[PDB]
Amino acid sequence: KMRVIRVGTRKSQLARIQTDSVVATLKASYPGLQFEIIAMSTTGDKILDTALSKIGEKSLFTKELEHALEKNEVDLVVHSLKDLPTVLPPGFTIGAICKRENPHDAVVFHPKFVGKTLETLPEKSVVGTSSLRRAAQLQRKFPHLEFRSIRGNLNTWLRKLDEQQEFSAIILATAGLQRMGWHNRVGQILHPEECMYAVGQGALGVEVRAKDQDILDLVGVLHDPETLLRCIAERAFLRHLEGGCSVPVAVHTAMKDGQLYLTGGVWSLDGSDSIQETMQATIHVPAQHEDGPEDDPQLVGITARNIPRGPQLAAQNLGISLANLLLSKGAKNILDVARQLNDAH
Ligand SMILES: *Cc1[nH]c(Cc2[nH]c(Cc3[nH]c(Cc4[nH]cc(CCC(=O)O)c4CC(=O)O)c(CCC(=O)O)c3CC(=O)O)c(CCC(=O)O)c2CC(=O)O)c(CCC(=O)O)c1CC(=O)O
Repeated sequence: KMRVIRVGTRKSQLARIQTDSVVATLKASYPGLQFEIIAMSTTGDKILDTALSKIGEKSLFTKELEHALEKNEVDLVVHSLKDLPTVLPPGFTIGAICKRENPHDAVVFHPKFVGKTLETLPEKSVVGTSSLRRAAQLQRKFPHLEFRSIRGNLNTWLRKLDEQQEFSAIILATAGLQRMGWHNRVGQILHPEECMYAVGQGALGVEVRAKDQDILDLVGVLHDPETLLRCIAERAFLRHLEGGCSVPVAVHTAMKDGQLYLTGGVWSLDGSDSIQETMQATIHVPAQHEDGPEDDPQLVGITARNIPRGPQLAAQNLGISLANLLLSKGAKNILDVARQLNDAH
C-alpha cells in the first residue's frame, strides 16, 4: 500500500556518491522506509531539439533528470545546488538544501610543487580550469600565471598533472574532492580575496515535483537552516542580476554574530572589469521547525515550509539589495558583454 521512494541518479561516480549520501541521511530519519535507487542514462537528443539556445553537455544532464521527475519515473533527484538554475520550470522545486560542505575553490599542484601556493608558483606557470568564473577571478588576481582550459574528467585532470608536462596546477571545487575521499590532494584552499566561489557551491539540493506534498514532507527533514539561508541570499543575488548562465558571478556568505554577510561580484571574462561589494543583515539561524502553509510561494526555487519564513524572506532581500547595488555600478554592462563573448561557441 505504501509508496516506495524512487531516487533517480546520474551514472557518474560523484553523482552516485552524492545520491547515496542523501539516501543514507533520509534512512537515518526514516528507518525501514523503502527507497529504490534508479540510475538513468538516456541520450538526450530530444531536449537539444526543443532548445532555442545552446545547452551544453552538463546542463543537458540536469534536464534529463527533471524529465524523469515530470514523467513520474522517480520521486526525487540529488544535484549539486550550483547546477540548478535560479529559475526552475514551474512543476519542480528544491525541497531540501543539505548542510553545506566546504564551498571554496581549491588548487591541486603538480607533484614537484608541494608546499607551493598560486602566489609562489614561477611566473608563466600554466594552471588548468574550464570555469569562466574561476578564470576571470584568477586572471585578475594572478596576472603572471596562465590560465588554460583542461579537458577530461577528474581522473584525467589528475593523470595529466602527475604524468605530463603542461600544467603546474589545476583549480576545482574542494567539495568534489572531499566527496571522492581525495581531500589529501588539496594543496591550497582559495580565500575570497583570491577566488570567491560559485553561487550554491558545496551544498546539495534535492529536486522534487512542486506539488508532491508527501515527498516534500519527507525531504524537508534534510533542510539545514544556516545553509538554506545562505543559499537563498546567494541565489536571490544571482537571480536579480539577470545575467545569462555561466558568466562570471561569485559570492561569499557567512552567518556569525547574529548577522548574515553576503559579498558578491561580477567580472569580465578576462578579469579586467569587475565590481564587488558586501552587505549584511541581522538574521539569526532559526532553531525551531514549523508547519507553514502549502500556499506559501517558493523562494528562488526552494520550498522550505518547515523552516520559519521571516528569515528566508530577509535572506532573499539581502541578495536583492546587493544585486541592485552592483547594477547601479554597471554590472549589467559587464554581464552583457561577457554573455555575448561566451555566446561565440
Ligand atoms: C542560467 C544558469 N544555469 C545554471 C546551471 C549551471 N550551473 C553551473 C555551475 C558549474 N557547475 C560546474 C560543475 C560542477 N558541479 C558541481 C561540482 C562540484 C562542486 C559542488 O558540488 O558544488 C562541479 C565541479 C567543480 O566545480 O569542481 C562548474 C565548473 C565548470 C564545469 O565543470 O562545467 C560550474 C561553473 C563554476 O563553478 O564557475 C553552470 C556552468 C557550467 C560551466 O562550466 O559553464 C551552469 C550552466 C551550464 O551548465 O551551462 C545556473 C546556476 C549557477 C549557480 O547557481 O551557481 C544558472 C544561473 C541563473 O539562473 O542565473
